[PDB]
Amino acid sequence: VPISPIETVPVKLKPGMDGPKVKQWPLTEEKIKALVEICTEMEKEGKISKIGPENPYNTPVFAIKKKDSTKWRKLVDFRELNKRTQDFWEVQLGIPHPAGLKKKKSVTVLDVGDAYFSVPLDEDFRKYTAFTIPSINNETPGIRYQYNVLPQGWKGSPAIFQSSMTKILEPFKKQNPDIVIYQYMDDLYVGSDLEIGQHRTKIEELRQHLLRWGLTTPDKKHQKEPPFLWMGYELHPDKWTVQPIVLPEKDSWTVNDICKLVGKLNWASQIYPGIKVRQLSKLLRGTKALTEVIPLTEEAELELAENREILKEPVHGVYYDPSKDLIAEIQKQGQGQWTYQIYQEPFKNLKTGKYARMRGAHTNDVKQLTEAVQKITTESIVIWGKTPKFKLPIQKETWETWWTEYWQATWIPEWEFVNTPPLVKLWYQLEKEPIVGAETFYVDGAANRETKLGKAGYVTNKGRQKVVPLTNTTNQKTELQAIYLALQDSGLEVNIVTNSQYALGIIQAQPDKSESELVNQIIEQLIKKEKVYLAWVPAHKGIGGNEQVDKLVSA
Amino acid sequence: PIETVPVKLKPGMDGPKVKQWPLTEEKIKALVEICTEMEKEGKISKIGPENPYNTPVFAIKKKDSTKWRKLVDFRELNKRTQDFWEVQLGIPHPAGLKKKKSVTVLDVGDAYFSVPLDEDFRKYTAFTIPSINNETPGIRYQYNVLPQGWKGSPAIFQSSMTKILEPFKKQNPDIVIYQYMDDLYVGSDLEIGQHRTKIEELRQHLLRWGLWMGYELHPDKWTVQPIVLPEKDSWTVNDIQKLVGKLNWASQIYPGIKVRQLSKLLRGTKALTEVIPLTEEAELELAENREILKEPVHGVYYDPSKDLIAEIQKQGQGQWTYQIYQEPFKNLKTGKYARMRGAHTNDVKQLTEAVQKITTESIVIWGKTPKFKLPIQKETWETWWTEYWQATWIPEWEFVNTPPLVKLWYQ
DNA sequence: CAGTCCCTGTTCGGGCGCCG
DNA sequence: GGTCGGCGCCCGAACAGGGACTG
Repeated sequence: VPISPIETVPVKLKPGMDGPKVKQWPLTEEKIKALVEICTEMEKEGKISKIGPENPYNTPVFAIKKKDSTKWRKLVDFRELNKRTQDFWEVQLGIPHPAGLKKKKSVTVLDVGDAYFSVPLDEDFRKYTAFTIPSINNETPGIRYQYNVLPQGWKGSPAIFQSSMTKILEPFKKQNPDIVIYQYMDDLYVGSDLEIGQHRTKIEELRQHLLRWGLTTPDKKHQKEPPFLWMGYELHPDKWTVQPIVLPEKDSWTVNDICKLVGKLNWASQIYPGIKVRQLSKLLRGTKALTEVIPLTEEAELELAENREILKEPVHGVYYDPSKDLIAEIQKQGQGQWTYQIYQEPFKNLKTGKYARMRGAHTNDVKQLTEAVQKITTESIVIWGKTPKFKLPIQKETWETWWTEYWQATWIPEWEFVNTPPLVKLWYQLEKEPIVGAETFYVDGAANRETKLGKAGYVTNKGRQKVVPLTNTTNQKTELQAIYLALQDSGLEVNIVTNSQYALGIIQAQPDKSESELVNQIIEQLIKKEKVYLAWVPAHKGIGGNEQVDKLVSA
Repeated sequence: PIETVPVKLKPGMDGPKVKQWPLTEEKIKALVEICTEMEKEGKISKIGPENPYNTPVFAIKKKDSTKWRKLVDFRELNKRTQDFWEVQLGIPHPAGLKKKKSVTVLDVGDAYFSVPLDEDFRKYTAFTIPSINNETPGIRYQYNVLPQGWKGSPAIFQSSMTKILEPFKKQNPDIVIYQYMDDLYVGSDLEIGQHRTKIEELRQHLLRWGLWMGYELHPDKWTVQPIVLPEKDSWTVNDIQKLVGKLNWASQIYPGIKVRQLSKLLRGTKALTEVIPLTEEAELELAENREILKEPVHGVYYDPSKDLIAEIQKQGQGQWTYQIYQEPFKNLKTGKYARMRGAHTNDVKQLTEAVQKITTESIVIWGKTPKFKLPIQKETWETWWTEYWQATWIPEWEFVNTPPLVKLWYQ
């Protein structure tokens, strides 16, 4: 067997474990013909070699159809091998995005063929890549081969190819520094500001460099004219857009269908502004079977119809200009949903996106806005390596009030206010000093762990009092209920004294939404008030009326 | 031609496998130039995917510095080699360093590049340089010499370092010299003038062996933040409730605290804004509690076998308080920072500055870095903290969310 | 007292999308 | 078909830790 011009990556097994020894699956006669035709062809080219009985290893093998071609692809079920092979550190840290490309004079795209089959495998590792090819007769012993190149299906093949490919391109990139080469597996976006004459020269120069190592650049995949098809996109000299997206039009929707639906809507939200998947993802909660038909809700059918109406119109993105600033603007779409657009010139979006996570049981719009800014910042640093300036639908004074009084550290990068309703604001402010002339409510609540019963009420300085029996509750729900009662039966200004750290920690965070209906009712009463002062006192210390109301709600 | 000191991980533990976070453009260009230079001087060499280990890497600029500095987050590797730099080749900590009038820090990390690393251990110093928009796959390297920021580097170089410092330690015996990570702490009771001169004498004493920095500290002027009670002449119901709550919380630290006579003033169901006169038995319980807060806590002392822990509380208006302890309510040291860089505009910058100041103090006093309990959300911290870091070490931290209880550490 | 117990947050594992 | 790796999303479950109360 000849020596491959590329250096080979030394691969070991995990210490203590032997090679795979698994029996072959029964294969259909149409797949056996496709395998023997490709096996006999790869053994002529030095990519697989015959092995005898001295090789005690074996692994299954099969073949699937290639997309839009009569050719077949050979795949090996290395699931038992991959378990015992050594761990690899992948060198693919993410996916390039067209919004990060810079305008270049000339652009060329090429794709080498049979990429993994042009890179050798380690010599001392070829023994564990043994597999059997079942013949047309079940009694025929079958032909056993072992791989000489990177087997499609092994966990080290992509890692090894990406690193081997970068090593071959370094001498070219070292001699041609002004040439931009986007390397993603077997695909090379090549672009330069050189004139179109010396461009094609450097392309051919690359096509020969690569050829010296057994990497073929077929003219079938060569692309010299715009638009270019790269990474699911359509690259034009001034704009870009995603490859057409097709949503299913199922009359009866299954879970698996929504999952494919949600997945393509998320992919479309990168340049299609305003895609919402809130009500469609609400169909995937608490469901157990991809084989479970699910009816569309009224809010989900509306959300789908809106998204279909956005995909009808054509949208496009632009490229990155390092000379001008980066700008990102956020809007408040729906409750728990946010959208943004990143651009450098107005209405010429580099890309769009959405953020909708709900973090926590209790939160407000200011928290979610801060989470969205951070998601945009990280995403921006990935693609452009800088933080955009931000246009936020929150008043400067609103944000200054929040971060200065919040107990956690919080910060937003350089930003400016944009008046685009709905505006993010704080719905209520707890006073810092007790209110003069306001009735003072000493609240408490307790429950029994066993009976699940409890009381909650209050005692005031004006003689007012209330106690309410509660069924199927906890100690925390009662302490919250006691505060809800004091809010109900008080005027516009009220001082409230509790001994519940749990209740006080929730309200001081100024939430405007919650997963608990009792909290939402407390919030609604807090918005109606003009002045509210909350205070905490230690329990069981004989403090004020807090000990008098602790004894009323004791049982 | 130097012999390599054999190093091994702690038994039953693999190397670090931490993903590289995204880096800005100005950082990646700085790492490329440095790494290309360090490769040309043979300090590092390119590797491949067969190495399953990786450690994050980013760059910094020290205080009032224009040049970038390569920094590796070897916190995970240092945890997995802890038995080496503590048992076999430990460094003693001078208890007199914290008593000097002036202490100066010197980056001596460039000297570690003169000593080769053990061949079998180079596999764990692996790191990856990312690219903008993921143009190219990860450019991986590994160290061929003693890496900066690894705890095993100052322990191996310790024998070489002592021989360089002996001619200077002999001429200046009253000067205390401590070595932590890539820094060298030199403290002296001399006047500020001749102190800086002796630093330059050392600086040239290290330049002749094949090695520059300047950051002055004054540990004798380090103060602590006690628990203080308000000195009001007219007390309202609300004031007395806040006072009892604070005294109740402080009773976990000073067992002698009593709130019996003050709680008696909170018998009736009174309005919060109503003024209450202090009884005679209460005015004495308040003055006695003020004297107990003047006394030091009983039974508090540093344990070298225990990990330090630090908590930070945002007090607003650029105020930040902190406490260092090993066992709860046994605070070895409390304090408060104010008017740091980024006050009244940025909270992550202030929190980053406070951690650095606290860690620096922990190195001078105990020679250890505490594990921080940071008052911030993880994602907020992990997004911005690298943009304000100006130090060659990185402490450990965790994220807490404790709502303010009753302002115990700040009035 | 150490043990639950009530609550809240995090981590992970399992789907789909996209790319090669 | 039921191969690999990368990234993104969305959900549930499983795990973790911190309180408060009670045997």
